[PDB]
Amino acid sequence: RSRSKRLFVQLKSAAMTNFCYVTRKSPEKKNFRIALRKYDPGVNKHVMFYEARLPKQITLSLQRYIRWTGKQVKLLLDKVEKAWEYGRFQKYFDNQAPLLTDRRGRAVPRYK
Amino acid sequence: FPWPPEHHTARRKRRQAPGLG
Amino acid sequence: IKVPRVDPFKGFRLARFSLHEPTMPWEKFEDEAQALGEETQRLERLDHEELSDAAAYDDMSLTDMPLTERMHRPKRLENFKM
Amino acid sequence: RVLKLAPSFYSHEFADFLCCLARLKIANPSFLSAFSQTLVSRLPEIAFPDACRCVGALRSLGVAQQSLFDLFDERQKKELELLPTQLLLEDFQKVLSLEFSWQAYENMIQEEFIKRTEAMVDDKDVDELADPFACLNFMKTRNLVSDKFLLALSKWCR
Amino acid sequence: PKNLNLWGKYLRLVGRGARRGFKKWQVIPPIPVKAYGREPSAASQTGLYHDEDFNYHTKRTFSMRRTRRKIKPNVFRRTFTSSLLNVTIPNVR
Amino acid sequence: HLNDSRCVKVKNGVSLFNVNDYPFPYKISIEVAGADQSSIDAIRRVGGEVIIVYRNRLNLRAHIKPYKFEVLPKTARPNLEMVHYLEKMRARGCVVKYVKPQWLIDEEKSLKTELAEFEAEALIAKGEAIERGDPDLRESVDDLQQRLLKRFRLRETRA
Amino acid sequence: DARCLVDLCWAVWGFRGAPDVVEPLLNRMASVVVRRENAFTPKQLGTIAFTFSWFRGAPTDTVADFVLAECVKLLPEMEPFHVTLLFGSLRRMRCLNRDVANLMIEKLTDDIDRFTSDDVVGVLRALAANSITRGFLLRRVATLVFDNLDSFKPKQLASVLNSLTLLRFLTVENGEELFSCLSGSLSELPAASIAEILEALTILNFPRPEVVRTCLDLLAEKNGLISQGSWVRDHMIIAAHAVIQFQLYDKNPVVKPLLEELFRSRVNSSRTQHRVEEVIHALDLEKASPRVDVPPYWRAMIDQANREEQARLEHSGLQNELTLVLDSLRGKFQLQIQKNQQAGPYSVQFLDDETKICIEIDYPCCRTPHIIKARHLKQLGYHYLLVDCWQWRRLRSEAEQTVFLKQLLSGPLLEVGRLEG
Amino acid sequence: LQRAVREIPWKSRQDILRERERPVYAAECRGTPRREYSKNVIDGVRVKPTFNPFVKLNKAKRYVLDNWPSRNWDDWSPYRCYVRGSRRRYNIPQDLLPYKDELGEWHPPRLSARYQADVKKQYLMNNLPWVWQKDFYEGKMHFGDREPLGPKVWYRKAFREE
RNA sequence: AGGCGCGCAA
RNA sequence: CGGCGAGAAGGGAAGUGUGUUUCAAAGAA
RNA sequence: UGGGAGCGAAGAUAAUCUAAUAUGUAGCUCCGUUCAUGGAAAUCAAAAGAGCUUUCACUGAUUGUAUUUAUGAAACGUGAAAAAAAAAAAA
Repeated sequence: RSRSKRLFVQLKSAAMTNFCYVTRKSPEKKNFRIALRKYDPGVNKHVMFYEARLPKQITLSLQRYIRWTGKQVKLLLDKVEKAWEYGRFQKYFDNQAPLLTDRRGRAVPRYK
Repeated sequence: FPWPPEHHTARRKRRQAPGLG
Repeated sequence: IKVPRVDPFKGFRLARFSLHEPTMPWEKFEDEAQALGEETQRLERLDHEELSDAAAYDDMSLTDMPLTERMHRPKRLENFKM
Repeated sequence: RVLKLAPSFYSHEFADFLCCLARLKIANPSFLSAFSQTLVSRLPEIAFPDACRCVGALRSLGVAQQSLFDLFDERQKKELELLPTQLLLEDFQKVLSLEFSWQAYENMIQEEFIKRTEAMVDDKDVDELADPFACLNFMKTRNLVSDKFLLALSKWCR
Repeated sequence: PKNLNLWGKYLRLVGRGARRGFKKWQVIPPIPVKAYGREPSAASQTGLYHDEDFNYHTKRTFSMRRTRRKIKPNVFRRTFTSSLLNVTIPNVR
Repeated sequence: HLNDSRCVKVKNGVSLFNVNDYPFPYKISIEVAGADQSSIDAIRRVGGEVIIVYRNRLNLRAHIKPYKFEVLPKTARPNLEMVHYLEKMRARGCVVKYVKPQWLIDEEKSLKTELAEFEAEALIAKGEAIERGDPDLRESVDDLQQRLLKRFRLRETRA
Repeated sequence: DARCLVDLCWAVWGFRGAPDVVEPLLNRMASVVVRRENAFTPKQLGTIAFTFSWFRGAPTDTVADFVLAECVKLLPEMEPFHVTLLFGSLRRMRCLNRDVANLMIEKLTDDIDRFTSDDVVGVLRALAANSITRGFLLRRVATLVFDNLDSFKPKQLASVLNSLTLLRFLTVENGEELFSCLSGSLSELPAASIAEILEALTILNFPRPEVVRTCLDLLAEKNGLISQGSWVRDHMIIAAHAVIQFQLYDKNPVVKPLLEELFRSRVNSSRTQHRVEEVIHALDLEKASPRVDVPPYWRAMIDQANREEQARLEHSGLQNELTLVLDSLRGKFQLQIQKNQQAGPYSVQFLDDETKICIEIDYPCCRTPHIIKARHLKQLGYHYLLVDCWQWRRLRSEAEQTVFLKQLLSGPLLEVGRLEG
Repeated sequence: LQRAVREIPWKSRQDILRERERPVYAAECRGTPRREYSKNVIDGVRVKPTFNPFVKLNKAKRYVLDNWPSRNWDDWSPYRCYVRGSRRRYNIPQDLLPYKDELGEWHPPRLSARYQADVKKQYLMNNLPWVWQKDFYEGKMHFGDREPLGPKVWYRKAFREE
């Protein structure tokens, strides 16, 4: 287990391409904003990158308990809803989860 | 990000209006 | 076993699945009556003429022949021997 | 309107309209030239009897275009080679009772049917006919019977 | 599938092997007896229990320990007056 | 024909592939479910033709073994993925046969209009408003529309 | 029958002038047309529409709504002549709408293959009149004209030249190609034809003012002196604008009474305001021009027309499209360009007074090429730039627009001193 | 092809039913045919279910043809039909429709949809369209003609590109 | 019916 | 030289875009 | 009765152990096996189609469930077996 105190910094592209780089900085510079000019493949040249603010665990045991008893189904229903709202299960050009279930009611294929 | 696109929705409504009265 | 590295048709798009309306590029920019009436009556009286034979319907004057016809019909008739 | 609608015509509709023009003696070289282009474009989707009717109607109306009739002849030959034997016989019987027709096409269908009947050998070959004895009676009426066909028919009977 | 008024909708069309291999401890809550297709009990046949009778349910914990328990019906002893029988009927269950 | 000669046994459809871009010596017309670009180019270089006819599973079964059907079924229309595939194959250079949807017809009309005037505006700006030349050799409106639609669909490709 | 009322429509049309004797008859014809629905042909519908277009009142309004309803149904069966006839009719009766106009124009574009010479002339006239710039349609029609030049009479050639020049569709080479054919019948052409050719040549800025002077001579001879009273307002404005633009003052004293009568006449035009600006400014500032005063009500109406033009510019979205890229250009040239400002006695769409640079867009609505305005702005000290509409349309991306505007701005910046040679 | 795959029936039911064709069988060639049976084929598209003269009967199909009265083409009538292997003859279309019971409430048809399907198959083998469908004369807004929205991820990517 | 294999050269 | 049409439940299921497909929770050896 | 119904374990595998497997097995009680089970679609599927129920082979140890051990005659479908629907309004 690492004992380093260095802070993790994620530099997001200012071109709004969602591209990012990752590094670390000293704890003395917590309030110092890092900025760099680095290549962005989304736009195919060097743009600015800025550090962002970056404001329980669903484990295998909890997943098994939920799927065998269904007493806290909302936790995973929320993830399904997020995927549905984002654009999963659109029937086309999707090898992973083209459909919510097959005709018989199974959630296949298994992609994770 | 609107969904479904308003132009698609309006076009579908206009296509349905004459057939469905 | 071996394929060319570049597939030049990847990225093919079928149609316009666009966010916005399909607006046409033009949309951003948007005495003689005696001659007109005489021409309209001259055209109207023609439609009402009794035809001698059923095949004489298109026996009209050159000026009133559609231009494209005036350019292409001679070639068609020179090639369509009877 | 007819010239506009021609590209969406069916083959039997091509034949029907040309036959109507031939019946009514409505010949107009401009319209016929316009129509024949669509006809040639749709030629590979025209049945044999309909092509016969189209050629006959055009000849009656007075069209004398060698290139057009050569395209028609090539299409006729290909369709003859493509037809199976039973439908070949059916098209023969259809062609024998047409308003307008082409005698060369009639001769071609007759020759193809004769060749197919003489090619028959065994019961499997004769099985291609819906009614072998009705076909025999037709060939008797037309004086088309042959020794090879009779031998194949006897094997089929066995 | 058919017989949507009875239990077993997703078993009806899965196969013979699954039907024979079905594990009862998979069912946590009790199923109504009529929809399950369970034999009436002697107590039910000696009383008027309608849709209720002895049943079973499974206990499952986060440790995944399973346990099946028999559960009795909620029955009362009540008296009725019957004109057709011309008599009071004490202590019907 | 391939199945019956046992050149290849058909379960889902035959796909042609060429090796090392080697040439093909014979002029042939062949119908298949798929084909690689090298195969298509080699076939067409000598005057050949590659055809793709849309077929559902049942349609392919009836096409390979019609003798098992008392009543042959009518071919069904493709879905969005198969329409995309068929138009991509047509762009590749194959002949394509399927029932085209009404929405696709209408949108093709609109796209053709728009791209035609994009070309018209470009030509007018360059100063080529008048189509000088013999009309017997100039391209037709349909051919121009086909060219523009193909380029629009190939926008994000390497051509 | 159903033709008796068509013949009676034409009979009443015979009273087109002084439309008072036939008013009750029109009141009855409107009811007859309404009650005889689904009893005429498409061309009989066109005839009724044409007959009632040249009248006003309740019967005309009812016929207006009736033809508006029936035209949508009967459009597919019409021929280009009647498509154009109904287009003009509805434009007259003010019942036209954008959707129906688009339907008519699309029908004509599809039916291009059936266009005759008269149909070509009419469609081009309508497109020029309404400033309907459809590149593909215009290219096809111009190709027809330039392939069948010999099939057009000189009058039709003059009309086509005027329409295309107004649409900004011809170059100098095309104008020369058309004028080569038009040259043989200039004397035979009537007054209106000569006026149309003169306006077209003025807009084109023909490199040979010789032909312009010749056309002026023919127009003057054909229309006589002002005392004769044969001059029409459009012809007078055309002659005056051509004279002022080409600087023919030393040879056109005869234009002085023409200007006098033009200014004496009242102002009701809707699209000649730009040319009236140009002649006013040339007369006021160019001393060599004929010296005629400008009534204060003329000046005030011209100012009000300018203000309406500014309102239309604000309504138009093209202005914002250019504004965004001009703002983007500030990163390179820091131009503080502003909208609808004053550069001399003119109103300018885009102005930056710090660098004295004015930019405008060449709309088809203007009958002038703005050459007089550019010359006057240069004299006053303002660097004037005009963007050609077709060249602006050609550009598809903001990068291309930026390069185009950089090329436009390169010239003046050297003169202003913001760039080094 | 576009017109053919969209035609709407217009003839009268009686006139249509007068056009019945008795099935006629012819064997395929020993090898392979040079093309597909093209009775109702336009541009390579089968636009109508076609009776197949060139069927290769197996044991089950031959049993059905030989034993079941519904396949006895020499006693076949469009108005009186047997269903599958039935020996009862049912009135068409009177037995295909739901009826009211002694309480006046709706009751399922005496022939179920499954047997109506067999009657339809008999019609098709006799070369007759199924005229007894509820909306035979009405055009349909086919499922394949609906305009599809592509994957939502495409629109999200376009929004992000903007 | 189905299963495996089906040159990477020319 | 085929014409506005022969009583089809207002309910179940199918992606939630149902315009479309299919069935009738109701019967015998 | 390795068929059907009810209740329902541990030794064994997981190299301990839990789930899962063993197994819905053993014991116990009850049916009593083609004159039987079951069953004539508010079924399955795709925008083409199949046609109650049942048996065999393939699809395939595939897609699945279990996520250290293993389990899985899956669904649609294909080739065969058998073939059936319903005497019957009274007399």
